[PDB]
Amino acid sequence: YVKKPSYKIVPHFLGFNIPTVSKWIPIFGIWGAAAGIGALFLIEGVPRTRQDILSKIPIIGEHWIREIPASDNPF
Amino acid sequence: ASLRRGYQVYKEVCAACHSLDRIAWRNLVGVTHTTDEAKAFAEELEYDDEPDDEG
Repeated sequence: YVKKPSYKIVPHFLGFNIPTVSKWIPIFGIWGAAAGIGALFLIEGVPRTRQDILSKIPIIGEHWIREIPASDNPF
Repeated sequence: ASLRRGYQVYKEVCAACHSLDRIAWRNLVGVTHTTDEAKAFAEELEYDDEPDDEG
C-alpha cells in the first residue's frame, strides 16, 4: 500500500530548470557558432581580421596573403 | 596601352592649351605608369610650398 505520491521539486528560476536548460545547451552552442561565423564573415574585409585571423588558417590562409606590387602602389 | 599612348598625346599636344586639373600624378600609377615613372614626372615640376620662416 502507498500512502503518498513520490516526488520532489527541482530547483527553478524564472520558469527554467536544469533538465530543460540542459536540452538547450547544444543549441546555444550552434547559435554561437552561427554568430561567430557570421561576425567573422562581416569583418572579413577588415585588414586586421585577415592579418591576425584569416591568413593563419592552414592551407586556406593563403587566400588572404595578397601584396600590391610596389610599382603599382602610389602610397 | 592605348591609355598610356593617349597620355603622351595629351602631354605633347593638348597640354599646351588645356588643363587636366582633376587628375593627380598618383592617378596614373598602375593605370598607365609605374610609381617611379609618375614620381619622375611629378619631381620635374615646381609647386608652391608653405612660406619659409621669414614668411
